[PDB]
Amino acid sequence: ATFEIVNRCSYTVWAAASKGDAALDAGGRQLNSGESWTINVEPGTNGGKIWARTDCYFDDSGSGICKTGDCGGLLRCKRFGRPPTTLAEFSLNQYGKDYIDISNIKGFNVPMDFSPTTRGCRGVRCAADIVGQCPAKLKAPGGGCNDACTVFQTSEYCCTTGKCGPTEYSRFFKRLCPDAFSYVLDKPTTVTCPGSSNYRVTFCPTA
Repeated sequence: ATFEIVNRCSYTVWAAASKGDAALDAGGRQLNSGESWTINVEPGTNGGKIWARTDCYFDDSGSGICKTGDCGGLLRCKRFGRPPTTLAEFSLNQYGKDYIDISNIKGFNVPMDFSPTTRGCRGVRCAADIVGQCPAKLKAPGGGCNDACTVFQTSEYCCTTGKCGPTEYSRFFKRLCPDAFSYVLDKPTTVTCPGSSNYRVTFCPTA
């Protein structure tokens, strides 16, 4: 599938794309306000994610640090990023279908729309002002809203026993973005799309 990644924020984002053990396409790219990056993701890819990184500082070698979503200090990500990160998640061509979602399980940093380019399925969006409303204990330094698992590292929030339920903190995200995962065992908000589908991920969507 083709993904057009578009930054409509007033600020630069450093887009990232990975399946956890490898880059997708070039893995990362600086997108100043108004810029776009079109990537190819191999058909059949499972566990792919796209996210924004904010306030990055890179040297000539593409090494440095980002305030949110840092992936081992690299411009071109090969691994997933440090929370808080709003996540566009996808597995492609699993038995003839694509499966997409947005997740707040690793927190929220940038508002996001994740939409198919086809009429065959719907998009999802999480663009509420989660950072401005973020409870003090979840606030990430300088920007973003951490998930409770990141902050507290207990089974209640991280769902490590394999059994967990909603919490005051998951509900915070869920009420602001009902169509995004708010904890690991949230009722799925995954959208099923045709296998031929391409996508657009928009940071700071408007219309």
